[PDB]
Amino acid sequence: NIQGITKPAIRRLARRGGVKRISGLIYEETRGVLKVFLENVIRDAVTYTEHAKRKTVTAMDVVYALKRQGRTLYGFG
Amino acid sequence: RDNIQGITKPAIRRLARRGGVKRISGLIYEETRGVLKVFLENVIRDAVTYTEHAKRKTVTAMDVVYALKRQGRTLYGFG
Amino acid sequence: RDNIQGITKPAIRRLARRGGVKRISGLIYEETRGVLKVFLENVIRDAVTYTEHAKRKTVTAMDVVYALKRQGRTLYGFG
Amino acid sequence: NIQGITKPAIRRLARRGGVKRISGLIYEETRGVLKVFLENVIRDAVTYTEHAKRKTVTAMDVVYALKRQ
Amino acid sequence: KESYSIYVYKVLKQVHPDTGISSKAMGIMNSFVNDIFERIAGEASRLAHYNKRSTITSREIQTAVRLLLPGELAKHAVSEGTKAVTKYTS
Amino acid sequence: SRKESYSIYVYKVLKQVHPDTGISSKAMGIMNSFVNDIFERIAGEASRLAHYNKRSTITSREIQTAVRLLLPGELAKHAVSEGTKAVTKYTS
Amino acid sequence: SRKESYSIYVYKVLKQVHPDTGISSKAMGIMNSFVNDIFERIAGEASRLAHYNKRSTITSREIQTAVRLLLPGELAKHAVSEGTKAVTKYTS
Amino acid sequence: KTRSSRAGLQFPVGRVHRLLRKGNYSERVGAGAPVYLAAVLEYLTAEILELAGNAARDNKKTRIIPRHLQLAIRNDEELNKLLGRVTIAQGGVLPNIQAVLLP
Amino acid sequence: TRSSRAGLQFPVGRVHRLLRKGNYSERVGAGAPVYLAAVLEYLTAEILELAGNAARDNKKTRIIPRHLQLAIRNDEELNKLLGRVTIAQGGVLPNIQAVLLP
Amino acid sequence: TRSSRAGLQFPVGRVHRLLRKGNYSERVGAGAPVYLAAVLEYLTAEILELAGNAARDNKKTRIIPRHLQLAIRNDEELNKLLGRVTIAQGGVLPNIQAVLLP
Amino acid sequence: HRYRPGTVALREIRRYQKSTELLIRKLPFQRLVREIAQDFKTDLRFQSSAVMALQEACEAYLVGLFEDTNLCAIHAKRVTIMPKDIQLARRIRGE
Amino acid sequence: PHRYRPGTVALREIRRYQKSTELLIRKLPFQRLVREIAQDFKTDLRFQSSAVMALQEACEAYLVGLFEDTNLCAIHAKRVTIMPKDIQLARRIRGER
Amino acid sequence: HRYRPGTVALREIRRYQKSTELLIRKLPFQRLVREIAQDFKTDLRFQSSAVMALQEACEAYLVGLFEDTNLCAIHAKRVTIMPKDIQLARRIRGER
Amino acid sequence: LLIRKLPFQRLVREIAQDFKTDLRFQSSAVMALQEACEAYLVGLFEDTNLCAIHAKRVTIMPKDIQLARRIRGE
DNA sequence: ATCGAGAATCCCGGTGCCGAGGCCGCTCAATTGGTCGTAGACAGCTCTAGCACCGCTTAAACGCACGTACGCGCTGTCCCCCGCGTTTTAACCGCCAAGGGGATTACTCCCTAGTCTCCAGGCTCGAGCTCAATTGGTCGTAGACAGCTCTAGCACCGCTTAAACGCACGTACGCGCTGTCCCCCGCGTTTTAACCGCCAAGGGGATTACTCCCTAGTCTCCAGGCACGTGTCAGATATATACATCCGAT
DNA sequence: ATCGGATGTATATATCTGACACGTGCCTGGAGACTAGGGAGTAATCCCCTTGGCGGTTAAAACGCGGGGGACAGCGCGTACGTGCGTTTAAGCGGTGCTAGAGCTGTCTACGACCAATTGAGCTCGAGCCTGGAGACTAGGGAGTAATCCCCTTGGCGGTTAAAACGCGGGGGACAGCGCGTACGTGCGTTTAAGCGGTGCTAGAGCTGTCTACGACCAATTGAGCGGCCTCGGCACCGGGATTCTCGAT
Repeated sequence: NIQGITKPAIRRLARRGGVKRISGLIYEETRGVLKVFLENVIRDAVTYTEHAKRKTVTAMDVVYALKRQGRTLYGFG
Repeated sequence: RDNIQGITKPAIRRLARRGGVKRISGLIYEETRGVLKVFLENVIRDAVTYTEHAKRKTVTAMDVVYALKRQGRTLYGFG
Repeated sequence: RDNIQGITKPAIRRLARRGGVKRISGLIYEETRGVLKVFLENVIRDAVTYTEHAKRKTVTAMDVVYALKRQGRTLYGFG
Repeated sequence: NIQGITKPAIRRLARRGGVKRISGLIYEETRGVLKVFLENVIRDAVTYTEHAKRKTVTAMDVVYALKRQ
Repeated sequence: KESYSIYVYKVLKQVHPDTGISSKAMGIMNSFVNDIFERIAGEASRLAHYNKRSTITSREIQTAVRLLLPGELAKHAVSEGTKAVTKYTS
Repeated sequence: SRKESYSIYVYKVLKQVHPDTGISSKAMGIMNSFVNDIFERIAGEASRLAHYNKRSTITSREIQTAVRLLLPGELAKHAVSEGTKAVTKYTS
Repeated sequence: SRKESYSIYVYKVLKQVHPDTGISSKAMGIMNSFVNDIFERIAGEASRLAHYNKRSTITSREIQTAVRLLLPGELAKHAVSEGTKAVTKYTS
Repeated sequence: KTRSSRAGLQFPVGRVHRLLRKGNYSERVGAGAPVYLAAVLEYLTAEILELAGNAARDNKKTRIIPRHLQLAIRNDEELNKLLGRVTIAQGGVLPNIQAVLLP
Repeated sequence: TRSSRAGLQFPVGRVHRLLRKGNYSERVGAGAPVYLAAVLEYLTAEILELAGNAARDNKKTRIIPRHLQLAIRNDEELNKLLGRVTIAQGGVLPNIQAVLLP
Repeated sequence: TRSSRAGLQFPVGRVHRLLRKGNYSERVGAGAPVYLAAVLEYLTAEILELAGNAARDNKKTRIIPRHLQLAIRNDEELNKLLGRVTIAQGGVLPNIQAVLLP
Repeated sequence: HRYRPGTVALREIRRYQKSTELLIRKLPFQRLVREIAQDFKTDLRFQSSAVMALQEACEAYLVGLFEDTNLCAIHAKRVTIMPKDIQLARRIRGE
Repeated sequence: PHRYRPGTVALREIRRYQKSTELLIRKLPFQRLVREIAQDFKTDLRFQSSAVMALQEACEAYLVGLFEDTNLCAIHAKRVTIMPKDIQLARRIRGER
Repeated sequence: HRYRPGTVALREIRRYQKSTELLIRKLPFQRLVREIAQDFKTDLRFQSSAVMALQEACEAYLVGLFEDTNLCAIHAKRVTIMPKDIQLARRIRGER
Repeated sequence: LLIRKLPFQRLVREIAQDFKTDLRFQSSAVMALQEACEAYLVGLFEDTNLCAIHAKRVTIMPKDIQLARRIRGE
């Protein structure tokens, strides 16, 4: 499923970051980085769901995970 | 006065050596001093704030530890 | 190539005449050429630096005037 | 006061300059040259002092005078 | 379910009478207010604990504001807090 | 002038893990700072957990979840193992 | 393509000093070079003077002192006299 | 007569006080603390809304949207410092191209 | 004592008191301070174990801050846990980037 | 115009603009471009006076570079001021060392 | 007609820095999120807004990391970002 | 006379100071700096000795880490000499600027 | 008829100190200038007035140098300028 | 330094007095003037020596100084 | 050294024309008329560093013969080499072209903003409700004062390790060239995500009983902290040990 | 890359010494039973409602292939800067001693926040509009990419003033030699700058507190440079006058 994060999507993300030229090897590297990030956040998020004895990951779980990882997200309170 | 100059060139070299730096541009030293001064200000401001909140006239080690903790540079060993 | 030889013997004689010189050793001419070449190099080098700083490919009169000024040989009339 | 720049002092200066023999008439000429130099340098130094609205000529004024000459 | 929507909107009408605000922007403003609330209240709590005090007073709030807000924001926030407490007390 | 610390417990653990090794005062101070730091992290996260779930009690469940959030990987698994064993021994 | 110069002002001065005398284009170029050269010298010295005295403004005093440094003897005295008369007339 | 009205505020002093009592911050809360705190939150809300409104007006929009919040926050050095580790949803980023990338 | 009932060395009673007085919640369960004390004890034991190992590698019988820094930074998970922590009098790990060597 | 207010022919405004845009100082006094314009005008007038004199001595009505060179080099203070200056197409003053004559 | 290499790149940079729309396709991102979640807890479901939150977080993180990567590329007097740039940026960030 | 080549003594010093733990800034000048900076915020302050030592530990740990990152940036640019732009990149990526 | 050595020399001095025309041939100097510039950067072009400026500067420099050389020659009670005179002039000027 | 301090100072003060009244001098200002004067004179004597050797002499004479100063542009 | 007599040459009398120069239109843009805060600037006051102004002193630098040998100067020539007429060869030049790419402008294309039109999204008036304002008693937390001994601050000084400054200099950084991969742009084909609709049911949220787990009050006696004395490991000191690096040679 | 000598780091080491962490003793406060009260966590239980699912359509984006220009990474070379060391200062520091301000600890006590009702009051949701906004379409514009056309190069065909060279003879460059004026190392007398010191003091630099001069921002304006059109002292030129030089002269 990691291959679903397509090359043009990563290019667009890089464009928003102001990048003008992109090595061919960036894409696979970026995918790896993304997976790690998601794992970490999701690991905390799902943990919160489990403490509450729920089976549905909520927006608050993800926001809380991001906050406790120092990546506080505004707008989904 | 001008106490930032007490952070001498050989001291900055030694700090860089501990950081693994082999060669140092001549402009680094003054640059480093500025950076260091900024850092100290940020810490000391908070430290003095705690001192002022406690209605004390002596900055304690705990004021500094708290300033560092709240600036994300938690320091161990002076509690 | 070897255009330095274009600073001819009669030309050097004419320049010496304007300087008030009446008699000229046979060895002066080659010596003068060397001196002139050094002078030109020093001026032209500086001129080209200005041209290069301006990212232009044509050396202008102002480049030369600036080179002469910064070499202490300010020239009037070509501004 | 120009005569306070004595004959042996000028001789010592010439020795440091590598001069082996010195005409007797050299000394007065050197004194004159020195005097001219001093006038020019001091004129500039004092000019700077007056601009700064000071009454004491400083070492930096002199250094600046020397630089501009 | 509580929110700051009406208070944010009142402030907006004070500063820009003919300007509105989108739902997403209001949600972001509520998140913002909650964030700054948590930061200031938490720092005030630590100040009180650090000094073996059981009461959070306006002084703890003010010191926390001085610690958390940079420069000009800190000066105006302290000024607003002081003005507000003086107006409230009388 | 009574000042409490964890010094004796750190020393007892040290004697458990390295019977003939000592420790300097500076190192003991650093260990005390460490224990207090981790105490604050776990207790604070557990408090937040209880608040988040509209619970007024911090139980071993909040402690365990806080440990899982705060500790990395195998450290988290071992800490959870120690905590569970300790709570089960205590209840009996 | 507009290139500014001092030609008309130099020519006005020429008509003041020599009413029936003209000036060649080459000579006009030398006069323009002259004015630009002295401008740079005086302005630069005034800037240095202001810097030396930790002043950020060039006023008639720095210009005047620079003039005294740059011009010889009677030329300096005459230039200073002209400048003072001009500044005092301007102020009134 | 409400406490916010006596304090000259728009933010709810009573609600902030209740949130302080129930937020497990201290056993007791002084009467002046929620007024001061409410005043600080109101000041910051007014400042952010001021800049965001300005950005909206530059964009000929009558409603502040998240984009204007990001412009307001990132274009103010001290607000950007306060919210340095905050993600504004649907905010995007500031327009910025490094000079070395330009022709 | 509750620590003895739980088989621990760290003071369960003391941790419980600090929980009551740290204003974390209105109520605290009976099992919470036992678990917390056990986790704190385990982490202390792990750091002291690694530091002792380092101390013996250096032929020293007394643990000093340097051994604590070596123990923490040379273990990936402790280094992660203490990523933003300064160990006073700890120094740094010996490490020179390969390209600078002759 | 400011030149007219000062009774001058050289352009005070132009000198002021050139001072502002030459990056010489952050601020420029109101009297500085007036003073500078007056000095530049005086020196210009002195050289043109002498060059005109030389031109008339040569029964010429137009000043050419030769007259400028003659004017500058025969006047001690102008020669000092322009000691390191080349007047294009100026030539030199006629001068033969006495020892060179028959 | 053909634009020179970089002109359209700059146009795209301006375009995407001007706008705010999400840049990863919804369905593959959701699929990835569910795949990763499955390796932590079985039988999980997700609120729509939870996935949108995760997506906002991922793209904000990547855009910031790519900003730093670009600064790292320029630091080495290059204009092309490479994997070593990403690894340095992540090392200095403490990741 | 004997002479070590450029870099040998630098490396020796790196090994020496990474092996040891003593503070690298002189005690008294740092103390004077700290007192000056504090005095420009509030007059007549005193300091506990351990407070100044804490500030010194914090400053040196911060600088050594910053210099590590600076070195990584230098090596990244195929240089061996750290330069101001290296410090600025390291601090920009750290989020200090 | 034959003029004695020096009479025509003196006449030439008077002639060229009276006039102002440039004394080096334009085009050979131009080749020299282009050669020297090309040994710094290939394929350079020159403005016409740039070459004339370099030529004016060079001739003014040389006339002054020959004046100083003459003073050094006269100092040594000679009337013929020689290389050591040029070298003395340039040493005292600070060019060497 | 090769000139005696105090007579040099007396000379400096006399010359300064003819430009501005009531002037005082810093010690380091006089030391600066002395360093400058001695450097100038030694260099001028170097050039004088070159002029003397040019004329196949070993004794420097006033005409040597005057030639050196003319070529320097003084 | 200067008298004359003849001659190449520079300067004066008078002239063609002539191209650079003096004079006029214009537009437009640098120049200037008011205006506002704003910080840079002027003005006063201190006071002490350091400048000044002099009373011995003394010792080394300065000054007066001195005579005396060294270098300046002044001719006397020999030989070299350099000015001057003359001619001839030729590269400088008059004047014209030529391509010779290079060049700021004009043809051409999609991009970004302008303008205008029908809606998804919130504004506005009307009722139930948990929460917010009152105030009394109260019980305790904090504000304030007295005292102390703890410790932070100020000052002298040996000596010495460290810091500061100068000399090579060679390992380094920075810049120009260039071979070449390699990634940007464009377009045609294929998925595959977006959209819209409809349903399912499994899990989140509200409701009510209760009982087990947490708290409240309080005595104690035992674990834990404050000293305390001390004996073992750390710091130190010269041995001397083998490990690193520099400088020739295979 | 390997191998020795020669110095030059650290590492191991036996010996000595001293500081401090550990076992011990003592004190006091708090952790643990202990009981009862009450309050929230469990457990259904019930509803509803939100995202899996599927299905179908559709249409916009990801792939892939290709073209081709442009950044990467050596490679080499210039120059020049931090280093290593040596030598000479400079303040750190550990000591030692004084000395007084504040952290702390304790006591006392008016201030104030917490419950407890108690009212009622602002928020919040529902129903009912609606009116700026998204965007749909479209038109001017900003851009490059060539592209015809002027600004600095490069033949060319001689024309032709001048350089190369002879050579030819005549005027210096330099060596010899000599004659003599004159600096200079010695010697002895002197006399004054350096040094120290002691006292009296004008202003340099700093601190402070107001004060006004201009960098802009509009906003309106005439002086002049580009461009073009008459116009005249000057440049080249011829004729002639008056000269500067070279014999001829002792």
